[PDB]
Amino acid sequence: RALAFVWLMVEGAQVAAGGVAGYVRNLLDEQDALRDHLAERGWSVEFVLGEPFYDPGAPGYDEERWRRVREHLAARGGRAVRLVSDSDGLDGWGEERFFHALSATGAQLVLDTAERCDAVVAVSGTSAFARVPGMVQRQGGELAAKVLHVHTFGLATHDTAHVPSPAEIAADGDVAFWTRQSDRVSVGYISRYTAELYARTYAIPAAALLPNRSAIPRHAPRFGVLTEERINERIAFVVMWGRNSAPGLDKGYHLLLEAARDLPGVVPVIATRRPDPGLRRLADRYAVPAVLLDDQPFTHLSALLQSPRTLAAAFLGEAEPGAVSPMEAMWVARESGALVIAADTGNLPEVVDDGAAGIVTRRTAADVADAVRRVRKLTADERRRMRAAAAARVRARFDFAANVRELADAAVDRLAEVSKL
Amino acid sequence: GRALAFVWLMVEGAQVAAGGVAGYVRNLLDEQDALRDHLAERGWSVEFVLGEPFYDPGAPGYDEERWRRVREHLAARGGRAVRLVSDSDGLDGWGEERFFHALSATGAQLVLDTAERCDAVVAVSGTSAFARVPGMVQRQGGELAAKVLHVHTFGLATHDTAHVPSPAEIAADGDVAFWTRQSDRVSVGYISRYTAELYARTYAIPAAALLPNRSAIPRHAPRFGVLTEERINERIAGLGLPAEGEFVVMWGRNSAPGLDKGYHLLLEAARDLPGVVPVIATRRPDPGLRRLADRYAVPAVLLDDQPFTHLSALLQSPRTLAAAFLGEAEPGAVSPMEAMWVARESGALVIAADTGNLPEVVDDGAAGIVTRRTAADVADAVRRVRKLTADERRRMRAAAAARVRARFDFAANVRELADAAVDRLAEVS
Amino acid sequence: GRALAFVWLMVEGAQVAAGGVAGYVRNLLDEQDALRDHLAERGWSVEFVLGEPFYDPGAPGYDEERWRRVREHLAARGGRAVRLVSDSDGLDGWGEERFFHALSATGAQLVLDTAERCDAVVAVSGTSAFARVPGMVQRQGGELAAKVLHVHTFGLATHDTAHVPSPAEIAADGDVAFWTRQSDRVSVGYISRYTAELYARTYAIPAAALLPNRSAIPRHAPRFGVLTEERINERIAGLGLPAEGEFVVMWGRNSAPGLDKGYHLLLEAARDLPGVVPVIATRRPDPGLRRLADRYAVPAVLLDDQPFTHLSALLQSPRTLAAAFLGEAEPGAVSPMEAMWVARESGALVIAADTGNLPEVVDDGAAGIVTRRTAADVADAVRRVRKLTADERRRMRAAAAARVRARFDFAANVRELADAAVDRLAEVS
Amino acid sequence: RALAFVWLMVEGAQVAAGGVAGYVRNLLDEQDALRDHLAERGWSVEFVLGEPFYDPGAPGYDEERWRRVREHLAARGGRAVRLVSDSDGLDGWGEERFFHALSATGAQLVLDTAERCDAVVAVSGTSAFARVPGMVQRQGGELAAKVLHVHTFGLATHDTAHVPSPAEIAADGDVAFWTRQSDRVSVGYISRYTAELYARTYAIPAAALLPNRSAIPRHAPRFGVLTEERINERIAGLGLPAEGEFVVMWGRNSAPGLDKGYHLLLEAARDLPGVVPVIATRRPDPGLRRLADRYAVPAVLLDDQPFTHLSALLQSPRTLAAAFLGEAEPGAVSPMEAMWVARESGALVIAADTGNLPEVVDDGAAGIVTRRTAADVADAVRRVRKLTADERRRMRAAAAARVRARFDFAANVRELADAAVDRLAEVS
Repeated sequence: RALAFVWLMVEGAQVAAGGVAGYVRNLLDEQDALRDHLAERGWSVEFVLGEPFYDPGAPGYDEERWRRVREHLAARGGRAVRLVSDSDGLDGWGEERFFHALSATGAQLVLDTAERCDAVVAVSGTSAFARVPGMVQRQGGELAAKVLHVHTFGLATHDTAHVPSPAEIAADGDVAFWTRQSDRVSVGYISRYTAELYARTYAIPAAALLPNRSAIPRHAPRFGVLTEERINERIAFVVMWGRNSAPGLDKGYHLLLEAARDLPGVVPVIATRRPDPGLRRLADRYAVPAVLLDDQPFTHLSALLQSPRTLAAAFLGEAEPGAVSPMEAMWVARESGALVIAADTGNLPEVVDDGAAGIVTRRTAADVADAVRRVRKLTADERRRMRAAAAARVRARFDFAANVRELADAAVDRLAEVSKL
Repeated sequence: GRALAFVWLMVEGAQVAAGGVAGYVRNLLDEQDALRDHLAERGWSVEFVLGEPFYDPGAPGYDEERWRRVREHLAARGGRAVRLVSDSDGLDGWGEERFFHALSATGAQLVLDTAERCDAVVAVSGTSAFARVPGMVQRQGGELAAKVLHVHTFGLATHDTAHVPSPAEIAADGDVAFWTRQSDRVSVGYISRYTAELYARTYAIPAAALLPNRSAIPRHAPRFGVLTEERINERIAGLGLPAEGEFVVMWGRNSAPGLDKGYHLLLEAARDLPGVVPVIATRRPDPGLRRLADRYAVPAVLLDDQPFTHLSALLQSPRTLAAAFLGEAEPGAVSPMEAMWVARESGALVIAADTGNLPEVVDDGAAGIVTRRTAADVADAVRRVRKLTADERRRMRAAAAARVRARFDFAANVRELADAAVDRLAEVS
Repeated sequence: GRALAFVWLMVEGAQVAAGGVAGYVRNLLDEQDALRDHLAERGWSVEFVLGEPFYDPGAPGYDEERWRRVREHLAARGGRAVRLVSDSDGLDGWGEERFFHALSATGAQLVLDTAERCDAVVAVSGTSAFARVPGMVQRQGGELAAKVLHVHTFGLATHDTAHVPSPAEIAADGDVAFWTRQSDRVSVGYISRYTAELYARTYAIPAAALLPNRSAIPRHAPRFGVLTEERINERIAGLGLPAEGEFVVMWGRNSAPGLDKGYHLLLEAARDLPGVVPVIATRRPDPGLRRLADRYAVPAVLLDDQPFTHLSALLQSPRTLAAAFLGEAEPGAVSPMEAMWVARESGALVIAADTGNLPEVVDDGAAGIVTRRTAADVADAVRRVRKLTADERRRMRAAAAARVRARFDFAANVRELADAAVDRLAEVS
Repeated sequence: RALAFVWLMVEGAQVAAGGVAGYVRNLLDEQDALRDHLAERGWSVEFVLGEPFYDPGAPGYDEERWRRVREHLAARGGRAVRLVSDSDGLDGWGEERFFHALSATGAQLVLDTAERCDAVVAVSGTSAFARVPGMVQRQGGELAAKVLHVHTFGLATHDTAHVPSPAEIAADGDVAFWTRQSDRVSVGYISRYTAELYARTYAIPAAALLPNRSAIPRHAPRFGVLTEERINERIAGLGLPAEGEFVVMWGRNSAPGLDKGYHLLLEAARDLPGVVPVIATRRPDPGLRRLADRYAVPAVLLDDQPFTHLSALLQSPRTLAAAFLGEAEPGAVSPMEAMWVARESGALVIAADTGNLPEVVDDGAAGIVTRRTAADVADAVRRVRKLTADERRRMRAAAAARVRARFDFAANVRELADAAVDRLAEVS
């Protein structure tokens, strides 16, 4: 019969600025593999992508990317659909009004897809789409009976100092209600840490939990090993990169600088999205010999992570729910360069297999300095074995092609189950 | 490149039929093929999209078969009906902030999706439920929004009534008023002369954003047929009408807080109109009206919940002197139109209070009698109808019927709406 | 630094009285003097502040004299009652997003205002309409918020009823559940053992964030007195009871969309229990119940708006076999507590459904009969009540009465709440 | 009998970063005068101030100011009241959630005031309090019958490129509905431009429009005339070039809906040899440095400047003009300050042809009017240069006299008080 995956994503066609856009990019590259696979399972599969209307002045807007995505989905009998979100199309976030309108039009896209298909898997991400499952199932009648909802990419929790907004709380509480309330509403967890935390925090029954695990397209050309000549060409000791730290987002860059004051000969190399004055000031109050980069391309980070002059890559975010960054370092450094240092918070311990594939550290400056020592204290033969455990774990646990096929199969299998009853 | 779409955003009319908006939709679909031939003559290939909120099957007025005929009628002509998410349980076609915001959001979605696949869209949105659609489309739809003309109709929250609208209604209606002044693509569709003037004055709606969606009746509908005296007498025989007397007929909803329909004015005024017997058919039975009738010793016939087949009979009867319309401010009553049209060969002349759209209906005295809203004045208007000779009576009746043909024919007023919408689309381009 | 305030945010119970929440406020104010005394020994001078939404004088349950009494009762003791803006017409006592949000904000305002002139505040908020208060106060109130313990009581949206709560309900209760897990100063006030379990399972409310506010009755109220046989027979002679037949009594609100009070299971089950005469007393007359009763050919006294002095007499009469409580999922019904307590000398034994707090009330079978919610088992349970030995039935009557003394005394349970909160207040320092 | 003025203000006590906070400040300093005045009219007056809760991190927080305002009020039998706005307290703005909560608590404060008073004038400000009048008048019964609402400081209009948010459109439409509906709801216009625009745009009847016209407290020490010595020493630290004539602009930074026009001056200066822009924004502005650099214009770019230094700049004979080039300021008092402090020496005013600015400069008699383009602003700087010394002296004099005649805060808040008291009487 005719199966549709309806992907409700806050960015990733018109705009591409973060994780969600990356996931959409990876997800499209896998579409054909997914369609072949599901074909042999008895389903002809359509991909529908819903993204809120952006206007062309928005950060990360790109008419040609939107064009490419639209034409990619059309050529395989699917569609990209821009969604009304009661806003001015400048940011992919908002408060109650944005969330409520975007959820309503996302729900409409789900139910319109349900009218010309026999089954729909509705994958919605983030608080902006959190009300789509409740809105579809309360009001959609028999059309809603053709739909399974997988809600993914976040639920408001209490594992950060920063208190989320009334809009996030209410939207995420609503989908949690509907996850407990309806057989057709599942949560897609992106990490072992969110599976456990959401089941704990929101009392989600385990049969309403489905995997949508963070992973990477490891056979992408951007992940290839580089010769030292290519390495030195591009970079003309301890690496961190990501977005700039902020209110509700504490990427622990300051923790490396502090800890670097008492680490002899270790140089932080920090590649943040936009240039950082407070990190330049924090690196001066200790006169630490840091290296503060901005908007660095992954071509360069990969070289920097692969250098034999690079000792570790550190990941110190307060509570990353499903960071792919440490998976990336583990995978590009599969032959040479960094071993990963991960904080004991978020999904980071899972990524480094709790010490077998990287160094787990507490989130203090003292423990982080001791962490850099602990990886330095490692023999040549142990750096070999840890490096190979890291690559094998990415290969077995955090492969994008396999984890999204798991998501498909679990979703399809769950659709059959509820249609049985 | 001549793919035109009319997107009708309506709170009922396919799944559910319980009021004026539903009759508008049913009448609109009867005119669809005629409208398609007409707009074709102007070079446009027209499609109809109907959007209506999701209803639960157990809701008042649900009919699954009607929903199916509507949807097959649209589909047979390259159109579609689309049920809209309204963030509600689907048991009532109204609501507050949540209902309005979601329905306007998904109504705005269906306008833009239609914009994506057609060269031009007229988005006819109705009532406060849909009042934020024009703004939501025009604020955020970029280029697809440049293919849309908005015609928002069926009301704006006003002040000439004891009824104070809900916060949700005020805000939605204020928002669309804002957008008619903000945007060349946002028109208000006025239903009468009285609301065109009221909306320009109340909401500073610019003149260029006022567009005709003038209320009207499907003249040719069977229910508007002329009856023979034989058939009239059959139908009225079981209504309890005295052997003698001249009838002044009144019908509608019961007068309630916020809605004063003026039945008490006809009973007061009857105390000094010997030979006249009020005939009043409300929706539910009225103790206060029969109590008030007894106080004044006036022999009013009070009826409970009548088919229009019967009102038609009463109105055409040579025994009926007048049909009175004495409400406080109807923006677009069609009941007077209905009386003027069924009495086109015999029966009532219309008495109209000087409020709302009633003066326009009776052409300010030429197609009917205008009265101030006092018991004495109503009495004087009944006397003025009695004093009319059979010739003045016949000429008024001719004018009234002719006025319905020329001003309140549904077929031509909806074609008026389309032509103005298209002319206005060409003008913003 | 001894000035302590209890701020009671209640949707009714002063301007309007109509349901459980109103009864709670009545019982709470009669206990005020005893709580002041008790809390004095713990080193607290106690002030009672009551916030209730503004009600229009035309609202159901509106009593201008009760509002005055509540206002003076509180003023007499250094407290005050406060009418709170709710952004509504003042007529429902309930609503959707706008009513909840506005009431919560002004409820939150009154808490912080009270915090400013006192040293510590216990904010006792009830129902979804005030569920946003704790978060609103704790997120913005700065150091004033650090003087407050929140005890949110009287409901959380759950999944144990066929009717699905409104988005507004889901959202506001989701919000207080987040603040309960988030903040040390936000507890949920459970009204029954059934909700304590449900709320900690469904919402993952920690155990340290659960305070008792257990439903109860004020046992020493004059209405609850034991009646001589004379007064019993006199009061029931004006009710139309069959001269023969054992009675199975039910009373409460009419069953509505949302609230299934299972009067119909008793009717369908009585078709297999001869000699049994159901007596049902609803808020308003129930024509549907009569239709069902006749359809089953079953002889049921059906009553409405009965004064409790008469339900009590019906319940104590030795003609009454059982009182039945078959609600779908009442979280904190006190009606079975009233039956167990009035019938302490004679009359009914309780038949309780196995849902909601009813099993707790009847000690899971030691103090009444537990039944599945089907006609077959309801009839099985009426049979079990009559198939009880003389001794089994006096044991159960004694156990029912004592259970009310031990676990459903209002004076004790409101002191349990006050003590739990002053303790918890101390712990948060 | 007992009259209460309830001022519902989004800032002014805990925070002070903008126009509303300047008004509260002027209002408190005039408190004793206003009540001596209203006592002359038979009214005992108390002031009540309602401001949303802010937390100490918010931009512009000062715990000492909150105690000053709070205690000054209480010493006079009044009270300041912090208000729940369902927000984090970090910003005096927001969307529907913030407006709805702050209006609801705003309304509560009015009704609680009306309960202990015979009459209340509820002066609400900006969209955040726009729903207050409708909440009190719908749900307050007889307490509402003691209230006259004057809603002031803005209504969503169509005179900016940027479209006001749905939240603003809905809040302001609601108060406009109630202005037309209810006898007890007035809109308080702050300028001739807004009296006319709001009446035409919202069909506000004239009997529902009340004066709250923008003005400055002329006699406050901060407007004192400075000596050249005191001017010179105050500006020595601002980094001014030893050569050049300054054209001064100050205010908050341009933002998405807030076109302050600083860039027009930088554009213009590419064709004004000898002119140095001096632009003092609230926070440092790298966008303007990029603009000055892109245009090769030697602008002096300041931030967080105290008024003492702004005044000196303005009084300095090295200053040719102070420019005010906002897209559509409804009621900016910035140009009135410049006209008032330059009353013996210094700048003349250049005003855009939009918003209240032509009113401020008397349509060209008290300052120079320019269209809002680079070429027109450049031309306007040349026209100030080309004035004779006698013409410059008479236009400085005309400017100072205009402030005294039309923008005296003590007179204009008395105008508000008197009109509101008169309107209270007429409603009975």
